[PDB]
Amino acid sequence: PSHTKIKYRQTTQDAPEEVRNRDFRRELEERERAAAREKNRDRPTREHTTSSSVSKKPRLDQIPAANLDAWDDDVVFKNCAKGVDDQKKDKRFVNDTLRSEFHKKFMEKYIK
Amino acid sequence: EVVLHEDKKYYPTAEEVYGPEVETIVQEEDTQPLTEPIIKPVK
Amino acid sequence: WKIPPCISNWKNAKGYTIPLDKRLAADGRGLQTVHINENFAKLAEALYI
Amino acid sequence: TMPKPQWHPPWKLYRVISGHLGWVRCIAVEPGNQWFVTGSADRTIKIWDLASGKLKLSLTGHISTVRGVIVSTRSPYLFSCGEDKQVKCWDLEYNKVIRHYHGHLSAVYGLDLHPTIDVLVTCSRDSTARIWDVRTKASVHTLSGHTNAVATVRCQAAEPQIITGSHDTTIRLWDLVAGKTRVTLTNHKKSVRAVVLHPRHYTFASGSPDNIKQWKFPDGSFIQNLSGHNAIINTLTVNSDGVLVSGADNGTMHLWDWRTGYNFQRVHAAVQPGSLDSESGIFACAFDQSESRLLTAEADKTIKVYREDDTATEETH
Amino acid sequence: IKGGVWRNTEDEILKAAVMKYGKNQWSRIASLLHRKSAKQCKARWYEWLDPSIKKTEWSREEEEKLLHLAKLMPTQWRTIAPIIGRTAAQCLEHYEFLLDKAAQRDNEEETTDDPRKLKPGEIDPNPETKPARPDPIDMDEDELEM
Amino acid sequence: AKTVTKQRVESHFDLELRAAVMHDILDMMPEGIKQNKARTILQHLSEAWRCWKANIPWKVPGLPTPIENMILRYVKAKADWWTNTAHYNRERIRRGATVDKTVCKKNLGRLTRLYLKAEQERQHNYLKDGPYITAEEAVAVYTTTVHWLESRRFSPIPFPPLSYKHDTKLLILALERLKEAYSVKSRLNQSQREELGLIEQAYDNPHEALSRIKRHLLTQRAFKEVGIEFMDLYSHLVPVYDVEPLEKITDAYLDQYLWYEADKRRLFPPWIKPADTEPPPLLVYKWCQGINNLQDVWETSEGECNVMLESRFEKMYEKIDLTLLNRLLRLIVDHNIADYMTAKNNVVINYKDMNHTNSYGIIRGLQFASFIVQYYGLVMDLLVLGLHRASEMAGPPQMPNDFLSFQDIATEAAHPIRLFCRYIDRIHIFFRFTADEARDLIQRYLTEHPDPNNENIVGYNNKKCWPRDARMRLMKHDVNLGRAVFWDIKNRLPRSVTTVQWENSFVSVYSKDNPNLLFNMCGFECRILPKCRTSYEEFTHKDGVWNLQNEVTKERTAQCFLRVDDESMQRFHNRVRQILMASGSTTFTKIVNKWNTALIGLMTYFREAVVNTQELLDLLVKCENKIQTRIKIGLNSKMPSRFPPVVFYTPKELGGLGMLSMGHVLI
Amino acid sequence: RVLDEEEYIEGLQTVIQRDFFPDVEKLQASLDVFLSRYTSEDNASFQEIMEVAKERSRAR
Amino acid sequence: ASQDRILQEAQNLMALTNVDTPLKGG
RNA sequence: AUCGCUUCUCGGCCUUUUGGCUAAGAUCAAGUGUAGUAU
Repeated sequence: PSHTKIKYRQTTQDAPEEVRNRDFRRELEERERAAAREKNRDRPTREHTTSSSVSKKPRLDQIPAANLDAWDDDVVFKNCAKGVDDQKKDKRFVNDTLRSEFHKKFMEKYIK
Repeated sequence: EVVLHEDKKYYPTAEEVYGPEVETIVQEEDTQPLTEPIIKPVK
Repeated sequence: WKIPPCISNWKNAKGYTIPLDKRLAADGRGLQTVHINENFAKLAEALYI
Repeated sequence: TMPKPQWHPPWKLYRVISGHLGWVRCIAVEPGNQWFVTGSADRTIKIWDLASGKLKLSLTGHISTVRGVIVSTRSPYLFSCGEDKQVKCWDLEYNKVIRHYHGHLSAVYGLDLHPTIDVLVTCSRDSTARIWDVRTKASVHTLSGHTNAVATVRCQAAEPQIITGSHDTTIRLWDLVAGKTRVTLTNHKKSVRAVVLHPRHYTFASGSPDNIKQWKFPDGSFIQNLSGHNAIINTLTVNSDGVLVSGADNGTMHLWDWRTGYNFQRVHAAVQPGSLDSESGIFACAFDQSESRLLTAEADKTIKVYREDDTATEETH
Repeated sequence: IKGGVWRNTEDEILKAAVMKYGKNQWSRIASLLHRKSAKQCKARWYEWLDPSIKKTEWSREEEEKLLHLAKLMPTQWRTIAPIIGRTAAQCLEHYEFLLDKAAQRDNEEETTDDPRKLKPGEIDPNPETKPARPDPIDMDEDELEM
Repeated sequence: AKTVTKQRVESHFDLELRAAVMHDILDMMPEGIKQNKARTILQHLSEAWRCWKANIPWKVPGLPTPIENMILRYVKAKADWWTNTAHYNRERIRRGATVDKTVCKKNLGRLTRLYLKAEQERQHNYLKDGPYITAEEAVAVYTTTVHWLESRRFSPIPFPPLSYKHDTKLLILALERLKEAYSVKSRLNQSQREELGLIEQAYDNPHEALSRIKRHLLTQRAFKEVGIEFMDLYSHLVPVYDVEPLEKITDAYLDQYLWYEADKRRLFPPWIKPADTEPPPLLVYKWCQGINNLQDVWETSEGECNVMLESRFEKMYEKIDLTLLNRLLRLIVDHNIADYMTAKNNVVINYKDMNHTNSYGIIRGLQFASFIVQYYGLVMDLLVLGLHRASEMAGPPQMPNDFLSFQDIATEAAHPIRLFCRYIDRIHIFFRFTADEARDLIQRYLTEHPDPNNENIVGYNNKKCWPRDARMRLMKHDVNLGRAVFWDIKNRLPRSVTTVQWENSFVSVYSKDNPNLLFNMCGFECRILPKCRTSYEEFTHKDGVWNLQNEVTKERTAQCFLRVDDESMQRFHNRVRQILMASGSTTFTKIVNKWNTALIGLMTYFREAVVNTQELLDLLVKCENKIQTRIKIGLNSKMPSRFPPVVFYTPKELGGLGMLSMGHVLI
Repeated sequence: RVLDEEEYIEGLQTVIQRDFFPDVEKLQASLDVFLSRYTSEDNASFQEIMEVAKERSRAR
Repeated sequence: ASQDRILQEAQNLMALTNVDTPLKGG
């Protein structure tokens, strides 16, 4: 004998009486509209916040800059790694368990 | 034209096959922890 | 929709003798034909001189 | 054409969700239309947000493939069944399994909740269907009489309260009070894997690889033969507007008018990039409560979400 | 001795044992042939008794492709042997053969130097690449029981 | 209705797979088909699975495509289940979860198949794509080595003469380090008994074997297949290779010959550091006092920086192009040796059903592989250092310098790189930058990689082993400098040859804002603090710190604080976990000998580094209590305590177990 | 451009002297561009045989 | 004669394999 | 030309036949002497 009492959904727990009064088309569309807008809107806010920090840097650096007192040429190879931007491999999902990005990192870690 | 085996590309990008009008979403990680429930109890 | 019969490269649970022509006919590993990229000949004639 | 079909807008893919590591075998929509469960052969149950598509929560407890998942409409419970032989109740207030319903001899292929009497019914490959009381976890009845694997079960309050199709090509209509077969319908030549009840009209449809047939309750009177989708069909779902969706194991998906049987659209979606051209396949599809999104659970480990082309009509005939 | 030179008697049992057991059961074949291990029995098949070996004479287009690939990937015979379709032993030997003819006829008499590069009185490191002794008239107790 | 608890899992799943396929083949057949051949289709599935594990291409000549498409689906389905269970079990084994010897054996057996499948792909791609090292970069690499060796006036290692009287001595050393593999046990298989037979003959008649070895070098170019298998260390897997005895005996002599002659020639400059005269902890000592003897090294008055870079040549062994390697080896040795050495790497690797030709890299298990790695490493050291600076570190051929010295103080100042060594692949570099040089080097980096966002401070590797006041401060100047040094070094090396990665390297900056520089040389790690800086006292509290003098004046100028590396701690813990497995463990004295041997392997290597690493002392107490409980269970006892300590620690001559103690237990 | 093997080696020879060993001329008394444009006649012949070899396997 | 290209190719290979290393005078 | 009996060859049935899985499940080796059983 265990859990001898059926928990029933309360009013605030998506009760069927509220579901009976549905306009789900409007509510779903509103939610999708809001979520799409906000998720995109997140990106300029970051830049907006970074703009404050970017502006703070000249002021900060001026205090050391204020006058408070009052060899590579002999390497045979150049620019071998110029333009390797790592940002594109980790965003690709591949539905193949052997060529998956997870599996490549897995083998590098566990077999030395 | 030189490609390394560790950099070789085997398959198209997801946006290229479905085309621009189709959204693509990939989700490896849960946005909320197991302690934080779905149907919130009446506090 | 006839099905060619399975003849493994391994198990033979009832100990039967199977003729070699059935046992060896792994055609799928023969057709591949290894090939060499020409760029070796650039390398191998660079170092040699 | 003798009847004139009602025009229905064609559907179009707009969202390919991805993130499972095995075949997605089940899908179900929550009654308040906020989220939807999937269960997969990666042995997990993932709560996905229906609007944003964000992965809400991943659940873990199964030992093998998850075959059926259903959200309870009256109680805050999430019943799930698998090839584990295990049928579990996930109390969503805690995200923990509280009661798991042993008793089946082999794999559990599907499950459905009776809408008014809070009773769990499950299909099994062992040619039996068991009826479970939620509260007491006790076997009420063992519906035996199929000779082969029972594939799909649906429940309704009106008689006949339980409908099962199976792999023996027969469909049995059961009396819930007695536990004995009322009608045995043999008209399919091949395995019935899907049965769906229409929400308003007192009629149901059944799918097998030969043909999809629409049948009339209570005695199972033959109505119409809906031919044209000749593949192994896995699921059937119907919108209250009379849109019938047939998704097949070869990944072809046809959109059908319930009243006339007119095939107004065929949809052959494309595979996730790394996947293999024979992997394309549909195991589950379900409408949301709004009846304006179609959530299909695919065999290339994806969830494809479709909505309706809002444009004026040219396509009609 | 375990291993050694290959006779004709062992080769007929070796063919017949691949019929029973296949090309992935070498310790079941080597339990049927004493004084030979499974590692040796595997090597003997793959380098002189697989009928896919083109045991015929080298043509002109084979030699032309050999000489290129010998220049192209120095000393890496095993990388060359599936491309020209011959055993690497045969591949190396024939390359050594071709070099010997050209240099000798252009500069030298019949031998001139080292009449015994041959190795008498010691084991060969790889007699799987060598043809088979015939079967002696008086087969002993070991061979007849085998 | 009995459950699928644990042992039932795999047999249950393989039933459900085949039961599902049964349903599909009934439905897919046209309704007039002969109601048979269902069992035939299933046997093709079982064959396709076996071909997938063995990496053989499965193909049936006449199979109809509705069946073939079904089987190709379900094999992939089973593969996705099979692979993910290998991932899941390995992530349990590493963290030390509940495991048994069966699942450890099985999971190793899966991982080694998964490795080989990736490895066969990689070798095949090389022939199809063509050699990743360009025909212009290769010539550059080769020409560099030529001018270097000419400058040293290197005399090539000849083919070993017939009358070369040292040969018998070298043979004996070769055989002895072969026989040491068989000290473990008397239980031998056929191939091992054959090896001891060949060894005994070589002792009994040396002039036989020496003629046979020399005949191999002159003539043998096609070698037999080598086995592969993996040593399981839990945290990672290490390849082990099995070479046929007759080849192995020749290779062992050749390895002994080459190292003797190269030493005599003075091939390797002194920065190639696993050296005959120096244990690894002595290396770290000479490194620390090597830093402190540099001129002006702690001054920050103008704004000088010191930068210390640790890195690895990431995939050094795995990339080595044999066609290039053959020509490089020919600059050192007689060509007959060079041909042998090259050819010996081009061998069929074999593990059960799986075979492929190795052709793009060296085999680490060959007896002379340690020679090749250091010579190839020497080729790449010249790339990083450049010809000019490398000649100053090694000094004139008449009179070469030792490890960390130069001819003049004036020659130290001529270049930023003041100290260099390479361990095997691990690189250590110490830079001294003046005020202006540090600014200009930052600017170039930012010109390629501008960061207005201040992302540079985010992904910067720092060591948590030390307090917040001890680890590196992420000052914007120091962070920008640290990255920019690594960027410059990484550019020197062609990606086709080798590469360096930020995720595994480490950089530390001594600066006006950071007083400590950290590094992690061998198995243990340390930080140097000069006494004119934040310490301001000649402390002497721990014995776990080195006071180190300036060699000129004999004044102490800095302190070096030792700690054990986090990795080295994990290595020891897994060794204790390994001891607690097996069934011979019931024999009490067989455990305590393994515990003692492990404990002295830690302590006598790290010495005073242990006591300062309070995290590791707690692990020692834990490990000791566990093994003592294992003895107790061998006498039942269970939970009731008060078991006497005398039985463990009493020396073996009195009949006790002789356990070594490293905890505050009391009688 | 297919060049005769003797002619090919000659052109290659000149290039290497200029870029890597400029004192050779005194003692007696780009590379990637060249290799991209010219091939030995032997190398061309090998490519032809490899194409025919694939065809023969296909025809089988 | 050069028409027997195999004889010319074999001669070229002999010269390229057997030469002793550049660090000693050729 | 047709039917029946008896030799002689062949096609389709002959899946009527390989009744699972895991780390190809794992591992790989021999010689001499005495007592009991059978002829």
